[PDB]
Amino acid sequence: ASVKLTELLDLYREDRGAKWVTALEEIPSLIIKDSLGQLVDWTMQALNLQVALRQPIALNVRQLKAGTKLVSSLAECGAQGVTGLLQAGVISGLFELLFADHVSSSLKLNAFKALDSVISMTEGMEAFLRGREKSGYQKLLELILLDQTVRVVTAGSAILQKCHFYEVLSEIKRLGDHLAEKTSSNISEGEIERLINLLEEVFHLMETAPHTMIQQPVKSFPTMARITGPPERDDPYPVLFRYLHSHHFLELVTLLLSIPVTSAHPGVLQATKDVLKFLAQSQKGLLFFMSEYEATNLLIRALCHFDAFALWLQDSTQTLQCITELFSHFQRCTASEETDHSDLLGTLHNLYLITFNPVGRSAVGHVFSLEKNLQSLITLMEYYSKSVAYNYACILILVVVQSSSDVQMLEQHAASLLKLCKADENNAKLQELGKWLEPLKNLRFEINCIPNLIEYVKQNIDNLMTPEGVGLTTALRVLCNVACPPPPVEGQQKDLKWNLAVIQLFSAEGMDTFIRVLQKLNSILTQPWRLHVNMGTTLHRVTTISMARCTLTLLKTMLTELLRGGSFEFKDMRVPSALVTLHMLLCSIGRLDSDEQKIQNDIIDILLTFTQGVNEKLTISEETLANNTWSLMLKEVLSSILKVPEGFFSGLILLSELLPLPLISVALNTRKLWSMHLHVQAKLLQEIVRSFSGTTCQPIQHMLRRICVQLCDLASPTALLIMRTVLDLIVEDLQSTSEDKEKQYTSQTTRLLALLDALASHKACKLAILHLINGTIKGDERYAEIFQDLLALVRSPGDSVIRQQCVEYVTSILQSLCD
Amino acid sequence: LGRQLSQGRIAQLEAELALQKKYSEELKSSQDELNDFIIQLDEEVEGMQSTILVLQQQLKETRQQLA
Amino acid sequence: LGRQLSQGRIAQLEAELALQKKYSEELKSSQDELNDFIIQLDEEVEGMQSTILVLQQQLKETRQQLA
Repeated sequence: ASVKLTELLDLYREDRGAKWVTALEEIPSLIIKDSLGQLVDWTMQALNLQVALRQPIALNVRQLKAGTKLVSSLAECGAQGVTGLLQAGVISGLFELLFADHVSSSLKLNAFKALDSVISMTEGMEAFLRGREKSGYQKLLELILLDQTVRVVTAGSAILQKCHFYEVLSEIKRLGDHLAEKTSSNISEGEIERLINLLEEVFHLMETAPHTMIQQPVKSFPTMARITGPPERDDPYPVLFRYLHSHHFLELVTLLLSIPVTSAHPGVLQATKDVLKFLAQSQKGLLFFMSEYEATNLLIRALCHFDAFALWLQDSTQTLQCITELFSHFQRCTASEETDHSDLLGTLHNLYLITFNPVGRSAVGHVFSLEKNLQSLITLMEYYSKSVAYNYACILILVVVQSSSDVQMLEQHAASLLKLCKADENNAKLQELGKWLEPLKNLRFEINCIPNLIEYVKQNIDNLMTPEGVGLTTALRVLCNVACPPPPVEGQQKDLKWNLAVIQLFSAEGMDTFIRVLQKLNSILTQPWRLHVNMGTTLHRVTTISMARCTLTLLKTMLTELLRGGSFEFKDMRVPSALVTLHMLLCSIGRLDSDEQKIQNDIIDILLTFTQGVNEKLTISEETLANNTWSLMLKEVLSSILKVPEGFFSGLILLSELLPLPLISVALNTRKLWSMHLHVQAKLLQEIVRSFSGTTCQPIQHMLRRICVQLCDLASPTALLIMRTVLDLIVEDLQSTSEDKEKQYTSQTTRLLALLDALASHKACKLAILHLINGTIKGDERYAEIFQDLLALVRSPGDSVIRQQCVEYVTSILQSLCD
Repeated sequence: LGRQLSQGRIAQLEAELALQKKYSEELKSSQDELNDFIIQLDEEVEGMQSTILVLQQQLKETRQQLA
Repeated sequence: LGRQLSQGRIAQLEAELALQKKYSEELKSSQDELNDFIIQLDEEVEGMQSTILVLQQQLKETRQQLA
């Protein structure tokens, strides 16, 4: 290609016309695989309108369109190209076309793409922002004001959003250098708050980068649903990592974690660990850490001397290094004459040693799930198919397949693994690996394969968490990324494949299958728990957690889109009746663990979709309120809480998580809607308070008090009803003792008075207490009588200890009442 | 009573939904065809835009030549 | 219980219908917006033809001037 490029360049040294335009159009293919000066001189003449005007028909707009493709090709070659382009004046030369008159919107839209490839390197954005004379930033700002079409105001916004990210990293560096070097007074909460605020912008401008910082194809329109465009896109992350490297991001996070003032701050440790967590979830991000390998170790030490993020990062970096070594071994040494070569035995031994602790198997199975890193082990077996290298590879592949949950490597490698497992029928480590990839028999991962996976699960549902039924962990992992989109990001375009996926799920009987999966998983951990297999190995725990998470994600994806805006009703009372028991079994211990907590969040999210789908007009009729999607879910949850003596403390956590936080337009809309539905289940809510009042347990009592406070803070009628219930409990407790004899005070009475004292501290409960004791309601004289009894008890104390607690509680109640 | 109402709901609803699902599919296909038509309309539009820009540029060239 | 099976089957079919109708709505909205963008492109085309006409007319005047 180089020889061809030399011939073309020398032939048209001074030739202009159709031949020159043909050469310009042909060059970009050649450059893929001092001519740079001549190429730069050619590029600046193809962008000149004074040369385009002097050419015949159809040859004048093909010279300008072909001059914006030499920019996108010369800049990507390296810094030596961008430096020459900037020295020639590409920034100013690309703005004489956008500002020019009568230019079509498809040639202006191409000049933006040439500029996006110039400011994509740190040498470029320095010249774009700081003028060389007006800068390019000011020119683009003026260009936005001018009236443009829909696709030109969208292309110019991507350049602006990319410039913002470069200017949030520049202020972080200055702020940190001034914070640490100078002061360490000036280290106040009005200055640290900027650091946490700036570090939440870096995490925000990289999560939304693929959507608001890329240049869309010329034939794509900014619609909220993606239609009429090429399917491919561009990856912005290499540029972002190029900016982070130039600003020395890692050499500064270590500075914030190694300074007397802000290292101890819990809000800065958490803020900087969310950028690092996101950055290490990709192959490009993990390779970013190993580029400056010296600065990564110091960061690990700084994060470590202060929960297992440092250990996980160390394991991931070691795993990636070993994988790179494995790939490099089969390149320099194409043929392995010595099967047991010492270098590869050492590499395999280190990889095997990493996989002992549970935090090591979650990092070995994570790096191997990115790109095509699983090919090294398959190649190592195929070369040798015993050798010791074979055994280690078999063990490592079993580990990766068992542990990893993002099964995208299986869409291409499942063909090799199955035939390799068929080849060796006597190895006990391959007869098990072939059982995991059982559903993946002649399967192509699109929507058309969803019914096959659902059919396989439906058939082999009887064997869950058994040696034979280990293919259900993979048949549910595969089905959970084909049809379940990742969480939405602001600025996205709603792809229409995800609606068809959910339609296919509903057509292939996904609902019943997933309900059966959840029910079967529930009735193993509780009734068949008599075997007391309480996660004896790391397999029984990880497998169960993965199945639970996958089923929950599928259920949430189906129910969110189905019950989106209350268009359609839902009455199947099986989903909000097995999520409670799953919460009791799994989320029983905060939960933490980064996996037990997410299950609770998903359970709450699935339960909450029954409230959003509500009718705001049919809020008066008794039939329309007692048979709503809200009321049925609430009845099922409340009944489920009061069905198992063991399931009380966990149920109160669920009830607390459902209800809104204790005490503008949307705040009152939901709070009063909650009280309207809660009023129907009066007998169910009253049963919670009375049943859990007669027990002795500090966590249970504290949860009960918190729930009472929340329900009182909801709205007024519910608070009054709860106060009626509790004071009626007081009335019956004091009426249980015969008035003929001396009044009997028990520990239950002391607990009840403590409950009244705890409730009375809140103004919302205060108003209800005052309204009830005022006696305005007809038939409200009993509460006045019981208050008079309390006053008489105050006037007539005693010497008993229980009498002492009663007197102190009643005095505290009266003190709160006087306020 | 309730059982007869449920059975009638079952029968008539399943029948008429099965009948009108096909017309819903026809509507989807018609919208897909309309989107295709819009695609070629767009393509023709930018073709005319480029050709017209060529015409203006050669007109301006003749202008600079004559003056 | 007949109610359980009735609600299950009706829920399956009506969920299919509701998801289909949604798909139609956010296809139609996008088509309408794309038609609006096409209208913008046509406005550009007409204005650009207008400047063609103006420049060609002035071409005729300078041609008659040259004689």
